[PDB]
Amino acid sequence: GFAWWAGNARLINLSGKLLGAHVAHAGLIVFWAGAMTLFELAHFIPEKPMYEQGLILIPHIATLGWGVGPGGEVVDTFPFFVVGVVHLISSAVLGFGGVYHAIRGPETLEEYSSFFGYDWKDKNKMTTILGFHLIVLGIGALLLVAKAMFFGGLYDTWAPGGGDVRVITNPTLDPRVIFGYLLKSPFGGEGWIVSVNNLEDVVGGHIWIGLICIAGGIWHILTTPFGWARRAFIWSGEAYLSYSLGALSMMGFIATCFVWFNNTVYPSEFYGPTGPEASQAQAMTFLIRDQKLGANVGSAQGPTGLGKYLMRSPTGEIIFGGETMRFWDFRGPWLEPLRGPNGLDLNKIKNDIQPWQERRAAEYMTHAPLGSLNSVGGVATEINSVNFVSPRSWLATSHFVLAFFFLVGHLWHAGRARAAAAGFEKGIDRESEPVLSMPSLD
Amino acid sequence: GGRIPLWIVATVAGMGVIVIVGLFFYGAYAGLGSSL
Amino acid sequence: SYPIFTVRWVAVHTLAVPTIFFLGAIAAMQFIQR
Amino acid sequence: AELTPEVLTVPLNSEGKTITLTEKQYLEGKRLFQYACASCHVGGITKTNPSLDLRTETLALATPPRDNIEGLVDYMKNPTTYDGEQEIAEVHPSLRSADIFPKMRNLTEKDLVAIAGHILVEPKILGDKWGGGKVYY
Amino acid sequence: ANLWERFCNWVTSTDNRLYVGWFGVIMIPTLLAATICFVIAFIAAPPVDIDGIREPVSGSLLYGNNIITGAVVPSSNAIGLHFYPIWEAASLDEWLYNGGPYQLIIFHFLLGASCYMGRQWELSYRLGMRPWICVAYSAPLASAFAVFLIYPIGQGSFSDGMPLGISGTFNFMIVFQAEHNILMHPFHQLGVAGVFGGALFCAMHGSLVTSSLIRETTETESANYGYKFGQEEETYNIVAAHGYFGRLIFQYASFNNSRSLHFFLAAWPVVGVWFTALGISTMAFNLNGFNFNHSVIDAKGNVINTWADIINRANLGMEVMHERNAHNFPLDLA
Amino acid sequence: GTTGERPFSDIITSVRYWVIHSITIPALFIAGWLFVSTGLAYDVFGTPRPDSYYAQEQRSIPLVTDRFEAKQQVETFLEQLK
Amino acid sequence: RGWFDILDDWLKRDRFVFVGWSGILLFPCAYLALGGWLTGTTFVTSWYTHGLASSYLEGCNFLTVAVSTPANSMGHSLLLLWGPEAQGDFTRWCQLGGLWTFIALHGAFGLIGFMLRQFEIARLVGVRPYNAIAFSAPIAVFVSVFLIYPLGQSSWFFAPSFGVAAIFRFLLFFQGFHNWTLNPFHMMGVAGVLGGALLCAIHGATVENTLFQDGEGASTFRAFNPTQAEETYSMVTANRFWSQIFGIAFSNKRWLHFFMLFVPVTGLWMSAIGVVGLALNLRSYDFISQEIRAAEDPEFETFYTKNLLLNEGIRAWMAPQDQPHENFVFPEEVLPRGNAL
Ligand code: CLA
Ligand code: CLA
Ligand code: CLA
Ligand code: CLA
Ligand code: CLA
Ligand code: HEC
Ligand SMILES: CC1=C(/C=C/C(C)=C/C=C/C(C)=C/C=C/C=C(C)/C=C/C=C(C)/C=C/C2=C(C)CCCC2(C)C)C(C)(C)CCC1
Ligand SMILES: CC1=C(/C=C/C(C)=C/C=C/C(C)=C/C=C/C=C(C)/C=C/C=C(C)/C=C/C2=C(C)CCCC2(C)C)C(C)(C)CCC1
Ligand SMILES: CC1=C(/C=C/C(C)=C/C=C/C(C)=C/C=C/C=C(C)/C=C/C=C(C)/C=C/C2=C(C)CCCC2(C)C)C(C)(C)CCC1
Ligand code: OEY
Ligand SMILES: [Cl-]
Ligand SMILES: [Cl-]
Ligand SMILES: [Fe+2]
Repeated sequence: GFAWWAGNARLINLSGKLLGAHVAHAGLIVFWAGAMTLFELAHFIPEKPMYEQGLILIPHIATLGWGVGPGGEVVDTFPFFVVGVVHLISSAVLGFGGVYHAIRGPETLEEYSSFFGYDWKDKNKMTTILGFHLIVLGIGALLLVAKAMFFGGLYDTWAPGGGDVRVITNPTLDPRVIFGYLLKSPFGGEGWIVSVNNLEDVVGGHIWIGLICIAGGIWHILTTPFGWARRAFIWSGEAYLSYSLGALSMMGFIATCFVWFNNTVYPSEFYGPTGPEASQAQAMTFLIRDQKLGANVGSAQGPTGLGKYLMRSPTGEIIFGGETMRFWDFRGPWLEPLRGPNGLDLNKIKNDIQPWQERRAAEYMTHAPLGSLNSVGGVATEINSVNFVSPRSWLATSHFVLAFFFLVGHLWHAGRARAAAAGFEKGIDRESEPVLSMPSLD
Repeated sequence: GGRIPLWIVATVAGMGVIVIVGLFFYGAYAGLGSSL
Repeated sequence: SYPIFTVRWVAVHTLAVPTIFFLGAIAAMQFIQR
Repeated sequence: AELTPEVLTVPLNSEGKTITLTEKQYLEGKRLFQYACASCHVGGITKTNPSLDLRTETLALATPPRDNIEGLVDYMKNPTTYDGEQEIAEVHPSLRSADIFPKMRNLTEKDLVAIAGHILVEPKILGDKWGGGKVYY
Repeated sequence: ANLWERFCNWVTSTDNRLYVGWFGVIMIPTLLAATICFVIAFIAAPPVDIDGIREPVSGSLLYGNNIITGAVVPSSNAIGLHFYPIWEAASLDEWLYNGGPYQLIIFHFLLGASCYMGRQWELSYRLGMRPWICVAYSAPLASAFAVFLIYPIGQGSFSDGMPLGISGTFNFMIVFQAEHNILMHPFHQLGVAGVFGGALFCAMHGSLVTSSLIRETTETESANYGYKFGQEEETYNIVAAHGYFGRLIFQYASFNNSRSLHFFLAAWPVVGVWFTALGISTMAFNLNGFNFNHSVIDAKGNVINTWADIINRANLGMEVMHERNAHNFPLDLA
Repeated sequence: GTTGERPFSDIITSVRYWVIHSITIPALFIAGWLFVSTGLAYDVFGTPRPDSYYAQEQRSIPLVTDRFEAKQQVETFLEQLK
Repeated sequence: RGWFDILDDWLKRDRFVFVGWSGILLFPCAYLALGGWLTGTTFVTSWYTHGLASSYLEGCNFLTVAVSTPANSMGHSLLLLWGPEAQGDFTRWCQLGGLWTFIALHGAFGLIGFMLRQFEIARLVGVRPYNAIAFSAPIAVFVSVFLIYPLGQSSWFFAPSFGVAAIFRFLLFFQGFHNWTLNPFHMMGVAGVLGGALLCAIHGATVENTLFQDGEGASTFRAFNPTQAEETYSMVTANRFWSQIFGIAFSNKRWLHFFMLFVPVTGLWMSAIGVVGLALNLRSYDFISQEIRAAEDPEFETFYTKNLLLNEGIRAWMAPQDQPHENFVFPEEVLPRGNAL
């Protein structure tokens, strides 16, 4: 009894048609990933930084070690091509299967086969489908391990000499590190799982999650929900969808912070500098310039009485001054050579800054992730000229929006699934209004 | 009375706007008003 | 049996006719170079 | 007002010879300056060293004088400090340093003339705005 | 008859004058903490080095503020996004100087408010209602998250979250316009449309229902006494109201289905305020309003100003002056 | 529910409707187009062309500064272009 | 049954667009105001009055086009096409800003027409005239902002110009010069607009989630009949809910819907009064106690003093370009500026 605008709710109990819808929808996702990569490649110019070019897919591929060499220089675009083509081709197959099951295929599965057919209230069947996909997901995570250890490695922004592609031979297995991250605070200087800053920990966590997902898939194939879970949840398709909505929302919020703060699995070489990074780089830039003119940056008092170039953090570390004091938790490969045990080392600042570090600071400062909707780069008072919005702003903003609506989608479908399950989603029964049988409040 | 199906009139009005509006966005990057 | 020309008829064309004229004017404008 | 050959006539060197660009060259120059230079020099300032702008009066007091096509073309090959006392190709884009500034790899000699031409024209059009900063936006 | 089952039964009781519920078990303490700390800080808190530059701003009534100027001031820029609970300070003296109460108040409040939204789902379930009033409240909730949490996360500091005070609010707006050109952002424009239209349709609907009240009273009594709580008969004539509105505009621009009308009322401001919360939340990552600065130039290349450039002149005056002692380098990157 | 005018759904799906309007709608669009492309719109309304905001060596607004001589003032500026 | 009653008959016939006697005033004025604005933003410059481009023809987009106000030199001239300024020359009329007064005045009489239309239709249909009454708030706002405010000032030049960005500039002007956010009459306007939007959303949501089950389908919209006598949602359950969530709830549907009229209408009336004061520069600019202390005590800083520095920046940085008739020349050294920026 749904209206056209709620028309896909007509599929709830048509498993063969609902299968075609998912598989056709999976084809669109594969299609876009293929089309968009090729579109990016056709536009790519290798002499420009990726992040002056509106690229978000090519950086995800470079980061896996394909096509790049030392310092993120693109050496070979053919891998990019291959990824686009293969996705694009594969979408026709998913497309084919989706429209077949959606139009011609059996409308319902449970008569054609007892294996593929399902009933949402069959808690056992449901947890078996769950277990199958968990095993898939665990295999997925191990592919990333396989790449990193056996098939060429991964791009490492922290490698010596500019960063470079590196095979990971000692992935971190120590659970105290791996789950250590999951118990770090999400606040500044800690940053929960977003602070992961080396490929050993990245690959080791994927070994773990791969094992955990396979273990859990086998667990869920072999078992049925215990009574306490039986009585805690709503067991319906719309309830299950609302659970996944909640989870995707949470993941979207996390990915937003990952791309905004993390410069390890989003190398700044490809994505542009982070906000903190660019801000730190501005202080570095003027520290350098002023010191070449003879300024003693260690002993320069700023207008506030705090140091103009260098000051202390609240726990004592020597950090960049000005408003960037907020960003002193920033860590990046162009800066760390200057850190000593107490923070920035004044003797290395006076003696050991290298031209490449001058270059990289000047470059990141002039590529801060600020820009207008119409891609005028920089603060909102800048004149037109520079056509630039960071990949990072594009990826962070889009995913905050998506993550938000999915939380709204979670609330919508969770509340409805509860009400439908108890039988009052279509409204209040006039002849049995619960408030009219309750005593008055006063 | 009903000789033209309404959905077709709707589809073709539809692209009619998409074209005029897309021209107007193209024009934001060409010529007057493009900053160039 | 309906009438063609009505008050409604006039209200509509009093808006629709200048609209298309302005749209053509505004379309031409996109090809003006400085 | 319009983009006349008077405004498109800029000095070629210090000897006083001059050269008239075309509107094609100017727009080519503006495009290439945007591609290669505006990230630091938008509107004729220098975001990473505001004390040195691209005003013609400033280029003229540079050593080698830089207020002419030749001086600008040489600067893009072998940039020096304002007193000319040191070469700075390792921290400033140039053809000498196109290994480390990859946007300079595909610039031809004629691209340089246009970039240089745009820099010398633009203050004739904008006035104080070129190199003046936000005060003049 | 078990002790826990009896507790569960009071928690979830529909007879409590105010509904507690499981979300209420978190909401009650967190909002109490935030309320009590707010009231005391607003009255007596000493000045706070909001911008980390050892330049304390006085926010409370006893330090020379009035109701309009007072505020609980954001925590120091020197803290950035670090967690600063009381037990992380050497003393309350230090916590107060560095803005500790702002953090205490907003974290408890965002929690309690989030639980406020859950509580609306929960009671709706206990009373046999449909469930989506909480979805309407997610619009203001999202907006508070944006100015108290999201925007500081993207800018790297709670010192740039919104102050808890009337004038502090205006300071946040002016600084925001200078750095994000928020007026020229479509998501703010939609928020204005959701909020102007919200007020519009509030007045419209209130006037249309009020216009078609059925005569039930004399002129010496409030017409309001023509309605008795819980009467089954509607108290106005929707066909008369549609007959007026459809003629004021034209027939098909008027609702005669009360359900579609009231759903319209819910949707328009909710959706507009989602967008404007999303606008704040996306300008938190510096994807700013449209920039048409110097977009029109003449045949020679002279700049021809538009109203957008004038806006920019205003924006620059806001830029150059804000936090006038806090910037040592020429770009305010965050 | 109806006031006697012919329903729109019935008109815009009618063949006679589209017979007339497949001429009138393009005719109007072309006319609008030509108002601009011929330059007539500039002249009717007084709008400067890209070449005529300023005289060549000039960056002063020709701002109207008198109330009753304002008409003559604008013409004084327009003649400072010819 | 002479001509006048025959004409009344025709004006009041039930047709797709009711005309009425009010239509004679409303329809020409509304249409000319609408047409003047579309004409001006498509084709007409603001070069001679403001030194701005402002039409599609000139390279502007939907956000930057405007029908701008006349030059400050026009004072409050009515700028009649046949008046002494334009002297019947259409082209000069356009270049001097005549289209602005054209739109303002015709809009004003169109607004009158519309409110008379609400009166007329309500008398014919037999309902009470509360929608007309509510519309007094938009009228008050419009005359106070577009007519009274510039009439207290030096010229129409300082009225709002009809344009998206031009109105944005009007907002910022009022902050920098009038400190309008500090004005309790505006604050009451804010609480009325935001209070209305809240009432709007909370009332629609409530009804939609206390619906009675009156049909069998998942679309609850089909289960309403406009001639049914029964209320379509439970006021009793709605009241319980809000009583237990918020502590208090509406219990009287008549009060509730009158309250929805009251809140936004009152809020707008209040902001209009504030704007009448600003006509005279009667601002809520300062708190004297705050300034006495701050001048004497240079460690004393509030959000109040911080916002006035911002106002001072706005004034100095926008005045020369926004008020070109004043020929303000502010050398670099006099512009107020924090460190570095
Ligand atoms: C990803 C988007 C998506 C997907 C996959 C689906 C899928 C589906 N919908 Mg939903 N729907 C959607 C969006 C989507 N919908 C939207 C946006 C709306 C709002 C308008 C609706 C409204 C809606 C309604 C109202 C109903 C559905 C129904 C259905 C199902 C039956 C379709 C049918 O009988 O069509 C028949 C249509 C055709 C035969 C026309 C041609 C369609 C084909 C598939 C186009 C494919 C084109 C492609 C280029 C071909 C390449 C093939 C190549 C690879 C070989 C189907 C599984 C129906 C349902 O639930 O049935 C119980 C139903 O009643 N949908
Ligand atoms: C997850 C998605 C999904 C699911 C659950 C189903 C499920 C089903 N399909 Mg559909 N189908 C799918 C995708 C899917 N299919 C795709 C992608 C296509 C296009 C190729 C089709 C085309 C299709 C047709 C043409 C027909 C079905 C039919 C059926 C039924 C029986 C199939 C059978 O006996 O398997 C046989 C088992 C095998 C062939 C197992 C061998 C291993 C598989 C095929 C390879 C797996 C590789 C890997 C996991 C994925 C690809 C790698 C890639 C990442 C590069 C069953 C209900 C039939 C039906 O309903 O008849 C009435 C039928 O006629 N399907
Ligand atoms: C897609 C993933 C997925 C999904 C949907 C499920 C779903 C389910 N699992 Mg399975 N499970 C999975 C993966 C998954 N599982 C994996 C990978 C494993 C292997 C480790 C298991 C191991 C497992 C066991 C051992 C059991 C289940 C059980 C269940 C059922 C009850 C779950 C429950 O009450 O959670 C609700 C969870 C809680 C009430 C506890 C929350 C504890 C977390 C860590 C608190 C932290 C919250 C914090 C805000 C989030 C940040 C994380 C933090 C650590 C940093 C349900 C069907 C139960 C069942 O009935 O099985 C038959 C059961 O006993 N699962
Ligand atoms: C995994 C994602 C997912 C899935 C599978 C569903 C599935 C479903 N939803 Mg939920 N939903 C989701 C996410 C999801 N939802 C999110 C994120 C939200 C919050 C936004 C909602 C909010 C929501 C509501 C409010 C309702 C549903 C309903 C439903 C059912 C019918 C929906 C339908 O027919 O759509 C039909 C599709 C349309 C009408 C098309 C909508 C078009 C969108 C709004 C425009 C977006 C344009 C985009 C930004 C790009 C702009 C570019 C331009 C060129 C177009 C179906 C069970 C209905 C329900 O309860 O039924 C049980 C219902 O009333 N959904
Ligand atoms: C009801 C419709 C209506 C209303 C109220 C207005 C109102 C107005 N118009 Mg608009 N106008 C209208 C329709 C309307 N107009 C139409 C239909 C057109 C298109 C043709 C225009 C075109 C238009 C232009 C082009 C201009 C106006 C202007 C004005 C303003 C000045 C009018 C004035 O001075 O009148 C003076 C005249 C009267 C008040 C008429 C009074 C008649 C009395 C009662 C009888 C007098 C007897 C007579 C003189 C005897 C004749 C003698 C003979 C035998 C020798 C005013 C706001 C001006 C404006 O906006 O300023 C910028 C302007 O320039 N109007
Ligand atoms: C695109 C190829 C260009 C061109 C044509 C120029 N630059 Fe730069 N520039 C930068 C810095 C920090 C300085 C000061 C150098 C110093 O003296 O230490 C300069 C200087 C110049 C000049 C000289 C100006 C003068 O008044 O003498 C010129 C003519 C010049 N540049 C031209 C910084 C940058 C960049 C930062 C990454 C980038 C990119 C460019 N410049 C690019 C270009
Ligand atoms: C059911 C349904 C639906 C859905 C649908 C879908 C969603 C579908 C999908 C499907 C798909 C998803 C599709 C895909 C396709 C694809 C294709 C068909 C492919 C092709 C390819 C090609 C051909 C390629 C080629 C190439 C190469 C190889 C190289 C490079 C170049 C090129 C590119 C050329 C709808 C809603 C509509 C409606 C209702 C029903
Ligand atoms: C990969 C990687 C890694 C790792 C990771 C990991 C290992 C993960 C983990 C994760 C996990 C481990 C997670 C978990 C989560 C959980 C959750 C999320 C839960 C939740 C729950 C809930 C949701 C509940 C609810 C409820 C309640 C509370 C009551 C009753 C009812 C219910 C059930 C509803 C690292 C970082 C090292 C590095 C990089 C990469
Ligand atoms: C002033 C004047 C006058 C008058 C005039 C007029 C009356 C005018 C008219 C005019 C007009 C009457 C105009 C029109 C135009 C229109 C237009 C220009 C339109 C636009 C459109 C659009 C662009 C849209 C689009 C869209 C979108 C975007 C989305 C949705 C869909 C649509 C389609 C809606 C006279 C002569 C008396 C004299 C005096 C002066
Ligand atoms: O706008 Mn301007 O940018 Ca965001 O930081 Mn840099 O200055 Mn300061 O502390 Mn509050 O405020
Ligand atoms: Cl400030
Ligand atoms: Cl700084
Ligand atoms: Fe109502």
